[PDB]
Amino acid sequence: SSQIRQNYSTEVEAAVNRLVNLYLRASYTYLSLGFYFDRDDVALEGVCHFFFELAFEKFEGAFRLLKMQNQRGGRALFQDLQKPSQDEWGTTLDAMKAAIVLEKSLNQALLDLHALGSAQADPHLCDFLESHFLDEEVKLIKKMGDHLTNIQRLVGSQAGLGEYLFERLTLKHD
Amino acid sequence: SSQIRQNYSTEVEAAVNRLVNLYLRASYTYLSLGFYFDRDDVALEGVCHFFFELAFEKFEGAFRLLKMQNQRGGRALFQDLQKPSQDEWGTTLDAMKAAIVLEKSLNQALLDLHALGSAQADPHLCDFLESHFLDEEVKLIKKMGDHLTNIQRLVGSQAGLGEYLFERLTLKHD
Amino acid sequence: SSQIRQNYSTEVEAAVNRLVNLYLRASYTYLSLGFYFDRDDVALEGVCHFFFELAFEKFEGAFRLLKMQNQRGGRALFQDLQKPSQDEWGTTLDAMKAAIVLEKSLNQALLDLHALGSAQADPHLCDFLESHFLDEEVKLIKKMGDHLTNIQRLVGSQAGLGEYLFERLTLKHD
Amino acid sequence: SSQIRQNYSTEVEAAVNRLVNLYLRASYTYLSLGFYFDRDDVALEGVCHFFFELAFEKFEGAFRLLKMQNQRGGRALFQDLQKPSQDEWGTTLDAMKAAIVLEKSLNQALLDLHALGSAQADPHLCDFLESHFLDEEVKLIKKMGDHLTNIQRLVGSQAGLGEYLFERLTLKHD
Amino acid sequence: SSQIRQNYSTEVEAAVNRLVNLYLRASYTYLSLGFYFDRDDVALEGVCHFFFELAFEKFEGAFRLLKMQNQRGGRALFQDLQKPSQDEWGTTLDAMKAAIVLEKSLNQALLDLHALGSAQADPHLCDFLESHFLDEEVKLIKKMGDHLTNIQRLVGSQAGLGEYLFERLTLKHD
Amino acid sequence: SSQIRQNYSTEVEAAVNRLVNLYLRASYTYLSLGFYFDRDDVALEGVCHFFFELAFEKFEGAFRLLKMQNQRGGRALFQDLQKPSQDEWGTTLDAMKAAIVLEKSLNQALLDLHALGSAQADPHLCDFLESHFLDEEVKLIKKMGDHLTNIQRLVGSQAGLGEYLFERLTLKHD
Ligand SMILES: [Cl-]
Ligand SMILES: [Cl-]
Ligand SMILES: [Cl-]
Ligand SMILES: [Cl-]
Ligand SMILES: [Cl-]
Ligand SMILES: [Cl-]
Repeated sequence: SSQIRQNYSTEVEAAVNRLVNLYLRASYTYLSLGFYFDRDDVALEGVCHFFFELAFEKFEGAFRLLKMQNQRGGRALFQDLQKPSQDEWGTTLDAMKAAIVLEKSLNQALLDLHALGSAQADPHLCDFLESHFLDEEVKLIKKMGDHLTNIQRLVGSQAGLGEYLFERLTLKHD
Repeated sequence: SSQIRQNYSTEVEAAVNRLVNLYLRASYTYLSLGFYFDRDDVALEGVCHFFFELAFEKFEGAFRLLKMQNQRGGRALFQDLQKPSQDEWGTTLDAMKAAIVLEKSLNQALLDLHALGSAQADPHLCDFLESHFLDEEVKLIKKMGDHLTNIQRLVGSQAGLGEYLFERLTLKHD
Repeated sequence: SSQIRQNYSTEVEAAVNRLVNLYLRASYTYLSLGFYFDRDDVALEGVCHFFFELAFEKFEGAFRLLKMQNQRGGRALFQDLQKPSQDEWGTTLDAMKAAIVLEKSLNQALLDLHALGSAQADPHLCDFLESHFLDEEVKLIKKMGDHLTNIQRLVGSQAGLGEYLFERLTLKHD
Repeated sequence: SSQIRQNYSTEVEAAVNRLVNLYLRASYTYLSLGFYFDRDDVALEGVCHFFFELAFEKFEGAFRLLKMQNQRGGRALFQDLQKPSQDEWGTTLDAMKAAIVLEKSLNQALLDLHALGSAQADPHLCDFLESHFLDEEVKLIKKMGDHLTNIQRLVGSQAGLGEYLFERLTLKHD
Repeated sequence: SSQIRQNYSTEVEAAVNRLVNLYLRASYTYLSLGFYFDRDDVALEGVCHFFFELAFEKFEGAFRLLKMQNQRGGRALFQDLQKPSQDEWGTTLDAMKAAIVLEKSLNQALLDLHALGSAQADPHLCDFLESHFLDEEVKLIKKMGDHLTNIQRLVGSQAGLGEYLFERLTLKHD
Repeated sequence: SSQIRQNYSTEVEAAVNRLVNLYLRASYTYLSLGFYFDRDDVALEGVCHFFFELAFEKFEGAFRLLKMQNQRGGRALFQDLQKPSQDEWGTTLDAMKAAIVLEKSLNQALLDLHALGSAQADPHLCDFLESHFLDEEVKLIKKMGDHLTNIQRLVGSQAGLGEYLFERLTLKHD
């Protein structure tokens, strides 16, 4: 079959294709989050830009997985992409809670693939995830946790005021 | 009569002169809004500057219509300009609600003139409006809608605080 | 009432609002003059540009009066703006004669307001007019008088030739 | 037949080829006008340069139509090009009157093609004409009308003097 | 309901959401085409880069439609995204034939939406498509047709040689 | 009659007008060749650009002849321009064979005019042709002969391959 494939299990090849679908799903979810915060009746520019940056970051992760699939001699297989879980995303707090749930699901999928690679004695796969995915995910989840705490402290008795101030003074706008 | 006029109906010529009056009326309304927010007992610099920019934008639209009237060989005719609807404009929220009502009236006048041009098979007129007016109006109304939503979220129990913060952190001052 | 108003009579406040209307009327008159000289059957670019510059200058005078009204703690009040006295403005000579009549009417209104300020012992008002209006008006009327004399000397037996040459060789075009 | 053609009627394809012939005819007419004003017994450099620029502008319009024909998958077909209507073009006034007649004939051909495209529900064709032809034609006809008025005012009793002055002081020489 | 929506039908709003799904489907198809040509057993870098550029171009079209949806006050609604029609894309000729079929399907969807906008007297929608989509699509389909002709002429008796040469000497690499 | 004409025969004047028609015919032929190679079903960019450059070169020759006609005091007379000999131009080899036939016809017309000028003892005419036409024509015909030989050597058993390679590796594109 493949002229280059070496030490690359069918189990890892399949799991990489599944992980691509999870990252593209996440990218699509962040595209929906971004456009919700762009609505004229939501209108939180910094929140919109935060989620569009994450849509691009998740697409880049999918792209890197697909490049690696070909580098190892596996076959990229694309499946249908389910639409995001919601059409409307509530407050910035609701959205950032949904985002951290989504990132922890990606992080668990990364850890599960690392464990499969470990079991299959596939050190290139394990290094690839460690070098391009695990720390990026830990750093993003820490950032989201920091944002959740600041959003929560700003709710008070004046939720609209707090949501405005967080978008203006923490998030980047423009 | 005219050495240059071609495919330019008397109906469109008249409607263009009426639209100039509507844009000059709008410009005058925004000059009044700007000077109200400059009062020492109102004193919202970013709101003042927002409305002065719109006074200049509406004057530029009138100027472009008048230039086009002459380019087509119609006769610019000026009528009396009514004063604005109010002498005092209330809160930033009141003013931005009046502004969006005014812009939707200009937008409907643009759409009505486009429909007349369509009926008269006047593609230069229809292109002129599409290229210099329709999208500028859609973008401005979207901006005003974004501002209305942010102003509304800041009212809370503390209207003065919200009105200050919106002027400081969204509007341009510096 | 006003937290800042000091030595600012109701008579001056009202007269300033009237003077704003006169300057905006003058600006509108110069916008009409400019577009008449832009017609394809008139086509005197330097004359068109001369009058558009004066439309902007008169608007700036209105703007400065309105800023001063607020600086003194008076209330800017806008009234309807009458359309210009003519729809068609004849020759460059006819137009420049109408312009000098209009400027002498503005100059008399300035002198009348200065005399009211003098009577009311309002030195800020009298200084404001002296510093931003009286000499600008004297200089403009002198310029118009210079232009009238040159236009008149060029009529001769060959009015079209003279009107072309004045526009080409005295007025600014591109 | 064509691998790219989509929504492109045979009626529009044929009309585009006819319009190319009209623009090339116009270009040839302006080449003849330019060389007439270059004669040592006519010798009006600014008039010569005005018409050579229009010869190049009309050729560019033909070129853009031909490029569009291929972009849509139609077949460019060239026909014989008739010589211009005159061998000698009289005065600058005669020439500019012939030019405005020629431009209004091109403008009507543009409007007729736009109406055909409209009837055929061909929005690419209608946009192409609006974006590259209709406003360029309106602006050129306005310019020619401005020039006709200035040429006419300079005839007076001294036609040679006026024709010299217009060439020297309005037209570009280098 | 919407504070900004004006002249924006539910029919157009729905059709825009469907068109977004078609553009995202097309983007996903081009991502699959790109990674197929990146395989070590296909290895045509210029073909890979051609299709990745188109994946980004189709995503940008989806993004612009979604921005416009919000500008008009409609609600962006995302649906499931079907996977591409093939897992393996054959030769460069097979792939470029599939690409032109896909682009003509997008072009027909654009023309159908333009016709709906026309019927609904929605000139902003019709201008938006003309200005950002119709000519981009005509130009891309012309490019693909040019490439199909060059690929076809290179097949000869030596298909591998021709496929190499086209990738090396026409497409951008590295 | 002419104030400048000296040593300029009616025979040369007429022959110059005929030669202008031949150069404009040649320019039109090259415009048709260029647009044929721009077709999506021909698609040879370097061949398209080669022939468009020659269309411009032939127009420049016509322009120089017309300038010279006026410099000598002859009268430029334009005649109808026949359409090119073909609507479709076959292969690059067919087109380059037609081009060399066309250039040798122009070269013979140049040599015939030089011989007339010689017979009429018109050294300015003979120098003009030698300095701006004869060597340009010899150099172009040599270039076309070089191209014909390279095109012919590339036909082999694989005409499509050869036609691609010649366009890619000899002609200017991208
Ligand atoms: Cl789902
Ligand atoms: Cl009123
Ligand atoms: Cl009145
Ligand atoms: Cl004829
Ligand atoms: Cl499917
Ligand atoms: Cl023929």
